[PDB]
Amino acid sequence: AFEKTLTPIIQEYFEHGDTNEVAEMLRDLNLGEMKSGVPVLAVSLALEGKASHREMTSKLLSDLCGTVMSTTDVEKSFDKLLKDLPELALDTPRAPQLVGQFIARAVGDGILCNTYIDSYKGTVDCVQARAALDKATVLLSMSKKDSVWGSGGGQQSVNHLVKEIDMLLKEYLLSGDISEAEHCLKELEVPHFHHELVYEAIIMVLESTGESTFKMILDLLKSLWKSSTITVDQMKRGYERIYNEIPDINLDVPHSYSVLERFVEECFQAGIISKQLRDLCPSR
Amino acid sequence: MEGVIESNWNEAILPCIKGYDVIAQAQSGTGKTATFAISILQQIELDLKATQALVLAPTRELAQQIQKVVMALGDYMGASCHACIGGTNVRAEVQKLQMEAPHIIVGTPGRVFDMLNRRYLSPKYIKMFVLDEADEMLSRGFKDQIYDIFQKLNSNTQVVLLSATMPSDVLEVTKKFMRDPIRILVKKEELTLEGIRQFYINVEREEWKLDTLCDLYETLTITQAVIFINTRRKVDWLTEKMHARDFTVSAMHRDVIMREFRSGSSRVLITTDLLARGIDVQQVSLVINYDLPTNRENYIHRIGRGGRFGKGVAINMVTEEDKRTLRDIETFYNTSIEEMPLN
Amino acid sequence: SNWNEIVDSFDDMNLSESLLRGIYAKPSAIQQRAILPCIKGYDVIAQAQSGTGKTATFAISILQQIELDLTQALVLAPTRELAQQIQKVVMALGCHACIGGTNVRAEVQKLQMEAPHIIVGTPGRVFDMLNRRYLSPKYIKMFVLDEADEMLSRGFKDQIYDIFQKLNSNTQVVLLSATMPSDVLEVTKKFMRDPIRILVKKEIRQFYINVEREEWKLDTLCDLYETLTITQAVIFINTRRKVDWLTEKMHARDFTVSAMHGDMDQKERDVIMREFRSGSSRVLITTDLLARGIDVQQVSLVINYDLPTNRENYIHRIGGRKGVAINMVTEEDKRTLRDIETFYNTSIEEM
Repeated sequence: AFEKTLTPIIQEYFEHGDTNEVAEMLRDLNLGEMKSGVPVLAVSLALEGKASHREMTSKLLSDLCGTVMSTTDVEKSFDKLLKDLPELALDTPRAPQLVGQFIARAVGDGILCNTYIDSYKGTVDCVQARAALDKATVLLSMSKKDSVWGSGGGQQSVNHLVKEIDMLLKEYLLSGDISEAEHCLKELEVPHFHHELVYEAIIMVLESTGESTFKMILDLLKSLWKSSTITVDQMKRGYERIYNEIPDINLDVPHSYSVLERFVEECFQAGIISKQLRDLCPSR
Repeated sequence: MEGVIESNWNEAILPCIKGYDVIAQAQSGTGKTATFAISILQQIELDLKATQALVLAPTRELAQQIQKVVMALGDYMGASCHACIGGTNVRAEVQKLQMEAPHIIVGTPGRVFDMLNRRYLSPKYIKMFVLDEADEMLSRGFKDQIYDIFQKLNSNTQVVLLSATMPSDVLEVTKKFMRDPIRILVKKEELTLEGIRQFYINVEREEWKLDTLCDLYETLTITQAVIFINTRRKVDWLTEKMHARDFTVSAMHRDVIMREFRSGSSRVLITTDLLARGIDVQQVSLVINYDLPTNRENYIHRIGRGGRFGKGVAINMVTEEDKRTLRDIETFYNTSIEEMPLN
Repeated sequence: SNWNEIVDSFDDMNLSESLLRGIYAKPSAIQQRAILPCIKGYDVIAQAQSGTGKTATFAISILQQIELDLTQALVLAPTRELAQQIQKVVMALGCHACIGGTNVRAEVQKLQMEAPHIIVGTPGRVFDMLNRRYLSPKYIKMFVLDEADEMLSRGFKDQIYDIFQKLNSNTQVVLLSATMPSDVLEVTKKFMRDPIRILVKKEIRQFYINVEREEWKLDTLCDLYETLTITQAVIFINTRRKVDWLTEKMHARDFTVSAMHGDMDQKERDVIMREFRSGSSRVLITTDLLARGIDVQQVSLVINYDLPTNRENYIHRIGGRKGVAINMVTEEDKRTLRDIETFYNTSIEEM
């Protein structure tokens, strides 16, 4: 019933994001011995969710540490965490690697003192604990940035998300790597904003010279379509946005109405939008 | 030529695919569905005290849910189902598994593989193998482990694979494991904002919130509405400030006493996102967002409707703080939220 | 070309101080033939390839002839992309680029009350904004036509004519373009009186090894490190996550290394360049993306860990001249590399 007490508190935090509400709740509970319990739970839960949660958890720990518990408490928790890796790694295959990133972040944030890792020197006969530690080590050396986790999540600003979605697309045009793009799209964790993806990828073709961008963006969308990575709805609202904004796009791109139409046709042709949607495309 | 069995949304009476491997495209959370449960239940020999189906899920939590729902339906038949969870009570878990070989085991590939691979649980009578949300499972790395489990199963085992997206690593599992499968598309409505009117109220600051709410109860003479707050301490404060103004109001916090409240007799309900996960929120015409979610994706889980399944009205209360957010939510969804007039 | 008189020196056009602050953060190209010509207020017309040089030339003039007490300059570019780079480059010596994103009502709300400083955009957008009187044709004594050939073939004719018939006769008019078809000539005619015609036109060992497994790539890269052992080299990989991956894999293997990704903003981005010139950061790992700002000059070695998927990018990677280029290929990459040796009659030899 201490996991029953604490799990809701932490899961809710995951929804709202406000570590103060978590702090208070804990103060109002008076744990003492079991303070070091909390960071064990939280990390466990975060290991079974997405990066965004893992980010939120590092942050919760930074804040909780000072104000509701000590680095002494923190250090115990990670000791526990590494004790557990073998079991954790059964529900979270990359658990060693991931705990290594929490560790690395927790040094970084001084909730783990600067000799935590070397305190493990010539000790482990646990292969997975040592892998956790190596990762943290390596990570820590080469950060002599901003986040080991991503920066996706519905907790980010449309601005930030726009910058990523842009990154992502600019990147694909040089990579050619559809899979790398699917991945980046997933890490944003923002499936009701996928219409931006579609939107910005079409605008890229509109403003582009030659046949390349054309071909590449059409390949991208076809693949995303074929796997359902992007939903029909989200593809729809994507086009509908261009449809509606093609006057203004046309300011910067005189030929815009021309490619738009040529492009939209090749979509219908490759099976990825309906007739309804293809027929609703502005003519000149 | 390539066949499909197509199905429209969600809504034992159920069909029962014996024998055929099945590739099902379905959205996440069908494993929690009464339909999922029956699919498997009705194929268990209740008098073989052995494990007859194996369900893999991408996380312990999803696994418990699947088991919860199966058991809700399974105690009638006398069907047993365990979700492998690990934890402080492993030893008892593992003792149960052995001693009572439950009919249906559900868990992550890693744990299930581990249980198989040290004999706590036998492949002998597993006639059915389901990979719930295969795309999530591949993404978290569970693949070597799915392979390893598959290898232990009888060649006649039915393989069923359910996934929302169908990337090529998921098709590889398909090609590799399955014989002549039946593909099934299951469509459900996307949540949408279309068919919900969205208005805001530019209250100044939190203090002001409580009043602006009760006026609304008057004005709109509301019989039945869902009110959203970002925390449960706040969900409770507010339900008190509410018998101190007397309103027929019930805050959300037992499956039977809660299903009864799902429609008391057109009532009023206060929740967080996490707790309204336990409630069918789109039967209600009016949703009001006392706090506005700090996670933008939570916005449409609060007010979104079924494309025809569901049409409603949603009210947001902002601040100088929160103005910036509500516009972000508006940009996010490509939608309009207008300011609320008297008219 | 009628004006061949050049100004090679540091400081002949007795430039002001609000100028040598940016040149710091040897002007030789089209940029010495036109160095002074405009700084008074003359109409010029240059035939030049747009590298970072051409688009630096006039950028200077505009800021020299300013008055920080009053928009007064108008620059047109063939695309919104080229318009922003200009804007950065320009602001990078002390001017507002024109977006028409879903963010326009805040954008222009920004531009009514106190905004007009200097302006650059596409002909189409800028016009719309002059019309809607969002932009004021008032005291704007400078008119730059960047990449006219391109502007024209993009169908910007009308808009360019219309935008002038909106401005005073006094205005300085500078046109730049790599080529001069009849439509480009025509505009010099109808826009300028007595122009300065310039022209600066016409303006490295390459190997490949053969790793058979793509995992062998990290390995043949730590072979080369022993055998390169320079205190400088740039490594081009194709994706942010691969950049990070390989950076880790290096530390893993006790080689010091520098990582230029892409969510590293311009603040600490340039942190390396200055120290990279020193020979301090041994090796620099980057995508040819945030080659946005890079110096492939003092770089005697370039490794294409991934082949560029676009020829024209291949040239933006490799970079007086003195450097080498090593390309790693896999048994499924090989099909399509001999394809680069078709737009290039310059060879790439076995290792």
